[PDB]
Amino acid sequence: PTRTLVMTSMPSEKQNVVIQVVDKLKGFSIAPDVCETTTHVLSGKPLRTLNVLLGIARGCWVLSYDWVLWSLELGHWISEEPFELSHHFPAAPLCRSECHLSAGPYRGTLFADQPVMFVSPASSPPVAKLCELVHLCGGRVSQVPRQASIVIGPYSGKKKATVKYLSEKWVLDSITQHKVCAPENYLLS
Amino acid sequence: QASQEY
Repeated sequence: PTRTLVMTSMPSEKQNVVIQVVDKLKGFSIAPDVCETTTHVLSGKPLRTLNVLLGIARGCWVLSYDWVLWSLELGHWISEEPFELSHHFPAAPLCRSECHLSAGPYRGTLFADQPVMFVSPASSPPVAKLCELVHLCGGRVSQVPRQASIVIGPYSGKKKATVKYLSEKWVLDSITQHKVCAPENYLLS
Repeated sequence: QASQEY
């Protein structure tokens, strides 16, 4: 049932343009947020938005607006890789490659070796979407802090010596770099 | 409002 395309950090005018182009070339449905059907995420400015992260997590193409301008002139969807934001988001190309090379439904394994995490319901981004991010990267999330060996986000409970209390940036940077970052920098107070 | 950057 069709694939979706989503715009992020996109100026109004460029949005209009994209709507036109997609209207002309077909093949895509415009969506407001990255979901299971999304395969392309177009960005006006290379900023790390939720859509960008989610798009990386699902192995989508994370591209610059230009891709839509050349596609319109050539009369069809062209090579995405030339417009892929690999420099700002090294994980984009990697995850995409994994997703395509994947035999059957793809699912990330970035947080496979990680222990169960508790994500603060006061976290930024919103705990739901941040948990989504965790699960799309093969992570595990408990609703109970007591089971977690890693707690992410604002937390004023008793601090166990064995537990790791980290910021959301640990997750975010890990997804961006596609390498699990060193917790030492992301230690909360 | 523009999408937040994290």
